[PDB]
Amino acid sequence: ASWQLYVIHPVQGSLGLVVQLMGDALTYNVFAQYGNTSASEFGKTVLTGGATNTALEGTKVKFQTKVTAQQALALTMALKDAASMLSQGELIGYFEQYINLALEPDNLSLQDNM
Amino acid sequence: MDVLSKGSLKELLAHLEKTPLEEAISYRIGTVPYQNVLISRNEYYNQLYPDTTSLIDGVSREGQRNVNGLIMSIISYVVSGSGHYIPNIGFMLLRRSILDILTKHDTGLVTNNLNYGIIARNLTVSKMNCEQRKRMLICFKLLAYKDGNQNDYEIYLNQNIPLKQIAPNFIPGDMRTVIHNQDQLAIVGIPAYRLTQSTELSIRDDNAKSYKLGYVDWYNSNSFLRERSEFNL
Amino acid sequence: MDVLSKGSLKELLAHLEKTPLEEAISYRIGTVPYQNVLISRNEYYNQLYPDTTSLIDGVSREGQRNVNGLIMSIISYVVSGSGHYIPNIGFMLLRRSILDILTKHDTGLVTNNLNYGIIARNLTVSKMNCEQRKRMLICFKLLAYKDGNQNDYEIYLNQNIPLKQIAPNFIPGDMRTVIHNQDQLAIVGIPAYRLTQSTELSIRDDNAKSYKLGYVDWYNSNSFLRERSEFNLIRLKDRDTKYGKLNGW
Amino acid sequence: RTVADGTFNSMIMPRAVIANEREHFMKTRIDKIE
Amino acid sequence: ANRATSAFLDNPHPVGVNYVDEGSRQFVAVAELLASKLIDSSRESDESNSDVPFVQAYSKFADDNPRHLRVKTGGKMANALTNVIRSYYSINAPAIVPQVEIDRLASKATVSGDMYNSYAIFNSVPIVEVLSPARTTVSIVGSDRADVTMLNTGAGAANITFNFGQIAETVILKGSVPFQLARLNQPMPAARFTYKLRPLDGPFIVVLPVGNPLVISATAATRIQVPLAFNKALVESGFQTAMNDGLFDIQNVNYYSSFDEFIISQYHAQDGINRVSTCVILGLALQAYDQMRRALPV
Amino acid sequence: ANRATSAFLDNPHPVGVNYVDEGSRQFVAVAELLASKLIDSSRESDESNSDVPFVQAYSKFADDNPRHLRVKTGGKMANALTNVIRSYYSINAPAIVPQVEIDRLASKATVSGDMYNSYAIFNSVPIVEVLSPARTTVSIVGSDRADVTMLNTGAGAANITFNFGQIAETVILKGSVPFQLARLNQPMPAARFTYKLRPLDGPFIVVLPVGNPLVISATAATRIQVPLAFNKALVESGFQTAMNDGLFDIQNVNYYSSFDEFIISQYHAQDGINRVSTCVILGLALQAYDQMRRALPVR
Amino acid sequence: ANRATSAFLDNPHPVGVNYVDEGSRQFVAVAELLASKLIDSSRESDESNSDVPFVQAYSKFADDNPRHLRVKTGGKMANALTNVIRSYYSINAPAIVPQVEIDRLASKATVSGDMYNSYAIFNSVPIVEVLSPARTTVSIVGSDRADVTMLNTGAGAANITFNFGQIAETVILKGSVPFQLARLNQPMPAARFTYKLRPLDGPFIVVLPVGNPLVISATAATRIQVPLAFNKALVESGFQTAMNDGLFDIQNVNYYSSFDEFIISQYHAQDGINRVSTCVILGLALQAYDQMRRALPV
Amino acid sequence: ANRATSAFLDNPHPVGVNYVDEGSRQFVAVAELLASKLIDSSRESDESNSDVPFVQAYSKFADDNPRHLRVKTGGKMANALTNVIRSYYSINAPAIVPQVEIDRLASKATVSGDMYNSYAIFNSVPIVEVLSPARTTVSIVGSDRADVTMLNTGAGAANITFNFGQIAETVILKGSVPFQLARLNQPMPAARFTYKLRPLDGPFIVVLPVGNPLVISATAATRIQVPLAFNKALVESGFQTAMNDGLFDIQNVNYYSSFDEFIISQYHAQDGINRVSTCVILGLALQAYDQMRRALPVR
Repeated sequence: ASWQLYVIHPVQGSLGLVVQLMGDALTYNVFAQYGNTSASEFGKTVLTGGATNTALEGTKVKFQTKVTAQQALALTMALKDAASMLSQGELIGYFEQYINLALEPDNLSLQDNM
Repeated sequence: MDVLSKGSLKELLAHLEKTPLEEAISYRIGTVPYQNVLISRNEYYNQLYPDTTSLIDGVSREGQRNVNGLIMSIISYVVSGSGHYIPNIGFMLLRRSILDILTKHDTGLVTNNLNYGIIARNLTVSKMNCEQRKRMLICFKLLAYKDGNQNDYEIYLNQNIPLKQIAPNFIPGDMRTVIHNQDQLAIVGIPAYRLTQSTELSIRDDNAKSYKLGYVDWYNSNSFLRERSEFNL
Repeated sequence: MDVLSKGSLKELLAHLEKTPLEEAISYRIGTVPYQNVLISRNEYYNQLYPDTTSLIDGVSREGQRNVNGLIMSIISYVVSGSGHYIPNIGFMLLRRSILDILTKHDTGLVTNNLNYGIIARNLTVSKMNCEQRKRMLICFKLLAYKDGNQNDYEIYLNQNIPLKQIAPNFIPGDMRTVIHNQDQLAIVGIPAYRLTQSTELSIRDDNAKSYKLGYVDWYNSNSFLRERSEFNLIRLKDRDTKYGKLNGW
Repeated sequence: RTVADGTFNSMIMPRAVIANEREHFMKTRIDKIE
Repeated sequence: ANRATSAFLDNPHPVGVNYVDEGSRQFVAVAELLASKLIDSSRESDESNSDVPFVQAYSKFADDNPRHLRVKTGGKMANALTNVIRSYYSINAPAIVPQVEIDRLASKATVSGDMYNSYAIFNSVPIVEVLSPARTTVSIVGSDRADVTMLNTGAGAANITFNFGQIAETVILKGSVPFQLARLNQPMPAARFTYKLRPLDGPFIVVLPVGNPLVISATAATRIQVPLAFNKALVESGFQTAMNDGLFDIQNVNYYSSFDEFIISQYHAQDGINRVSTCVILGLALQAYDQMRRALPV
Repeated sequence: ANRATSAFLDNPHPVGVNYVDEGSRQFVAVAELLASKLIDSSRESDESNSDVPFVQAYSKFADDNPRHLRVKTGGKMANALTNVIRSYYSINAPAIVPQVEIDRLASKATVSGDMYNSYAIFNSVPIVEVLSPARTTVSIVGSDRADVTMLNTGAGAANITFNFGQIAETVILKGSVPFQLARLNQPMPAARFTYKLRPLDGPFIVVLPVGNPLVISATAATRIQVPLAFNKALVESGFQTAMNDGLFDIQNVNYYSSFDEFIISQYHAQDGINRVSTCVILGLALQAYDQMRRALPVR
Repeated sequence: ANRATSAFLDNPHPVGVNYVDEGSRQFVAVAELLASKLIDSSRESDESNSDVPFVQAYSKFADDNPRHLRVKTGGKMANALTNVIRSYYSINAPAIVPQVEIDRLASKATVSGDMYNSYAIFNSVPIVEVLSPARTTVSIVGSDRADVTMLNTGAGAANITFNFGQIAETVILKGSVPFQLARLNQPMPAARFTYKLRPLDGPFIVVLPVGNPLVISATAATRIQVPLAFNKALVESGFQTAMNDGLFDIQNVNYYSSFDEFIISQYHAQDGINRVSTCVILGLALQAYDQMRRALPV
Repeated sequence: ANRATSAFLDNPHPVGVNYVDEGSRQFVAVAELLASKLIDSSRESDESNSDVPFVQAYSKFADDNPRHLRVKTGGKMANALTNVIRSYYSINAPAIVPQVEIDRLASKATVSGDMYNSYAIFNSVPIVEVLSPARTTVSIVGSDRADVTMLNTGAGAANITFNFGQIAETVILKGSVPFQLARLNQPMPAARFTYKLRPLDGPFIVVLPVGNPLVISATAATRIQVPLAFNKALVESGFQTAMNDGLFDIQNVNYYSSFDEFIISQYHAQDGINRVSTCVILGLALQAYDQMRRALPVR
């Protein structure tokens, strides 16, 4: 079973993004980066795209985002529409490349929707 | 129960010709394999009995959507009696016979990239008995000769010496080899009277025991119930 | 076993007349009476089963060498079937019958200092059943009549309400009272219920069931005397008679 | 959760950096640049 | 250091040692069997609009036909059943019923007086001791559901030791707020609402933070071997009937709210395995008393 | 603001998704029917001092004749029933009973596996959340009867919000002293001891005066569809028996004091309607378990 | 700190998963029964001065008459018994015996094949861990009798922790000189020579005074369910015979001095109750191997 | 001087003084004979696939017909044997078996109560005391084979006195290195690896040179009169079984690893000739116990 969770805290921004992919079902939630108490690292959710579980247990890999929150959200919305018509490797490979390398997806149709 | 009853290579090949791929695929959602679990065996122990789940158990399990998952589902049906949950394969593919999938190119399936070592490890070949292993090697030879991978099958057998001793003596595409084959492949047969209605410790042994005990009842009553639904189709 | 089978006052006193004191005394060492012990009852529990040993168990125990131990051994024989270990009493006392010890001054035993309350407590009267308490009260009355302590016996009954209700009614000097008495004193007998070859938890209950099961075997054994079929073969001296009188009664 | 394919699991597999010529060329260049 | 204990576990009085052999056990079984038919006869009377089913059941139970003149009492069986109940409760109660009468009554119906065929689950929560440090208050209240209220007024967190005995099988602890519990010489886990414990594991330490009071609710399950005819609903009703009817008014005895509390208290006493067998037979006797008295009130 | 919730409502673990088809439901119903025969035959065997009634029932139940050398544990029917019970409790428990064995054991008796013929009433009171101001302390204790202890130390009277789950039909509140309770944006009535509430109407507000504490005792009644053979007394006994034998000892699962707490907690989670159907089938399975173990005892 | 563990408890290799079903269990029981008759028939032949009793026994076991010019090997039954012994030891063994061959050999005699009719006592002592502080040396020698030698070099007395596992039933500790031992969180008793312990009662602390070394001799008893035909003397002989014949010579396996050490080591492995059932069937097969090979040496 | 003694020889607790007459000795022999029939019948039942041989032997042993749903424990005979075993071990154990029960069970089979027909060899090594000088260290470990480790730190050679008692027949001494041993007031012989000794010869002196430690391995053999039915393997198995079941858990008693240690320890105590008679009956009783439980097991 393959499941994956991404928590993006953009330093150059006021909003954060949580992306969860369980199999071929993609869900996201945009959260505020202000007003957070010490208990939780996430503020109130401003935009919702499903239900995301941040209490998932597993290996944690730390990375620094190379795109803004708006750019990450744009690809996430496009990936949600193409979740059924894309493989999990394509769904992941396109997301990781854009977040970590600022590399735009090779799929021209997916690139246009973003 | 029908597939496990075949005891000869020519009976097994005949059964696969008449059996659609639908019978090798389960519609039950099942559980994820390779999980360390505690099961209850109260006939023997008061405490829970450790065991690990596997694809070659008699119970349906969740399967992958790739071609590897479909081949594993076919082999599990042959060696264990039940398939796996692979949803929405396709009406055209599910109507084709199991032998058509393994030995014919008209199906539209590509199996050249299959690694026989990986498939064996996923099916827990170390836990399979001699009859189960011989059935699995039959499916590998049929897939190898379809793809032109006869050399790879032989090289794979050289690496695994214990599998080489029990390799079936038949060449696909030659009718003489099938006629004169003298292999015994019957997992389930009419039980020796010594068999009792008792549980077994392992998951595999108990499920195999369940098929053995219910074969006599299935043999007597399957024909009428099959015909009661088959007629006026 | 034979003493426990007697069910009427006439049979009990008749048996005591023909039974010497040596049957009451046991020559096995036994164990000390009052101890908290763990016994094995595998039919019911895996762990050891706690219990307390007592003098009214069916197994011999060690007894005090005083006169108190001798009387306490007699009563335990009557109510439990076995006595205690009091050796070197002497030939003169041991050859006398149990009734002679309890009722006659010519034996040479002095028992007027005995306290019925202390004897009852040492015998665990609380653990006794109805038949066992009736049998012990018979022993007390015979001792009281021997020592001229009839008034003390009545006061002891007044203090103990349950003992007064079940106190047998007979004058220890008149045979007419014994014949009229209809109290049932049997401890073992032919069982109307279902009796199985199963163990009991406590020492007293388990030992009692052994006598009950042994009596059934004794009843069908060749040693048992069947009055209905072999009355003519019995000797005349010990043959059953309607006009049966204890000596001096 | 839908059924899981094997696409993601093949990506995270380790690679033979010595046997592969392209991978060896790349690490020699970075070591030189550093 | 203060010590708190359950109120119902204190000083169990000794139970009777009479009427616990095979012959007496079948007497209680016969009474339970025949009292059940006494209740069932009332339903049969309604269907046929006749009193002849009740007459048949009463005659077997009481060895005499019922009379319109007098109140139905149950006869010799009722008198014997009442007296054995008294003897079971306390050792001081007299054993007044003769063996011969028990012998005759046990022969009425065919039964096996085996009290170890089945098991029953008793829900009393045994808390032998709760050890608390100074400047902390601990209050234990309840038997079926034990609520332990703990307040610490000290500077720092206090450790509370819980001792649930060795007889109970499962104890579930639920807190008003999440708390930390672990066994002796074990690391303390994250705060959690519900703990499942086995009393044989050992004493348990609970961290009591300074601030609002923490309340822990305890539920327990204990398995005790009982005869197949045991019915906890009828045994509990019989316990209340016997207490109200003055069958337990003896000197130097303890009183309990339910048969659940009574059987667990004697179990946890010293050499308590002896008392469990006697208390089980008393429960079956109370089951017969409940049915017999409901059919024939006095 | 402070939030208080019932302990047993916190994080209901997912239940199994296997053995819920029509054939599996028939197997559970057959096991309950055959277990009832087994417990009755043991009573007849004990009374008559004969093994004939027990041998007939055990052979029907286990498809095997009792033997003195072996041990009587219920046979293959017992093995399947115990393993299916674990599957219902958690999704982490595996499914290891083949469908051939389920179909074979369901043919022993002819019954209808309908779990919605009748209804049953469950008494667990759900308190989803209680919201209190800064200067008030609120404590929730109990599941069958919830006692909520509230103390106000602030200068002014405090408004405390009570949220009962939308599932429960009726909630009855009784206070140690008379108190005022009213729906949101509704006038406060005069203080009285008892209130009857329907949780679907909305959140409730309780006015706490400054001074002595007020304790509120809550009782609830919920109707859940169950088969006609359902017996709450037998189901509760089976639930505790399964826990003591270690059947529910699975990783990452929650534990409950009674079956009433289990069914109500699973109802109040998301996808609760789907979860309750599995719990009801588990209730019937536990009823069959309890009757089987009492008939065949292990010390 | 230092940790000491028994040599035979380290790294139990995985055991085979084949020939453990009901049909294969009967075959092992059949081989044991027929092998015993071979030994008895040879004794009868020697006494009676006739080879007729031996010919019948060999024909039943080997399906062929003995011949003077053909080596007596035991036939196909001997080959099948040898191969299953190899499979039981390790999962890497070939396990090539067909099911048709096993079934036909189980029809030669009627036996239940039940491996839980009786029990056997195993004497290997399992010291999972001995935890010692600094300036102390601890050595563990032996399996059937474990000798633990401890030296205290430091200034004061040291506490040493003993872990005997949770499987062994009882453990007896004997010392060269009187010593103090107690459970965790328990007061130490007066020094005495002999201690009887229950391994399930937590770790045990031993007080080590400064001075001469203290040696503790440990003996343990464990009960494992075995078939009624189990004989420890014959199993031990077969285990030694199988090693010398090379039946256990497979890659990535561990070797033990006796079948006592083999079964206990597999028991203490993680999920070791799975392996204990297979080890018992292996022991029965070795019992058949010893009798058959002694009657028909090769 | 320093004194070292064997651990198992220290403080033998008194043995019981009950059930040692001819009637009780007959009961133990009868139980052993009937237990052997019980274990053989169970083997015959397995080979014949019929319970008739086992039911046939259980009826003689337990005086009851086996019934299903009731645990087979051995009947009243098992109750008597188990409790009599406890009394033999310690004098603090109660005597709770009536004489009527012993006489009835002793009549089941015809057999002699003779406990002195044959003999057996016991291998426990009695080292009553080892006396050593100031600058030497002596350690004794083991019972079946006793290793005595001696280290000399003084300037010159030291003399160690060995006392093996008066009961053992022969003692064989083997050393890690050649050593000199002689009796009291006897010239020392040449260094030798092995010595065969008679314990009645007297105290033995060993010369311990300065240097590497010297280890002496001791093996002993003694003859004790036992009945012909005695089997050492069966007695030892029963001793461990009785320990596991807890029959030997009595107050103020000493625990031994083997029956060989137990019988030798009681032999070397005062009035050991009387103690050893009771121990022999206990060994036969343990042989009956071992065969009874192996025929009727409990999980």
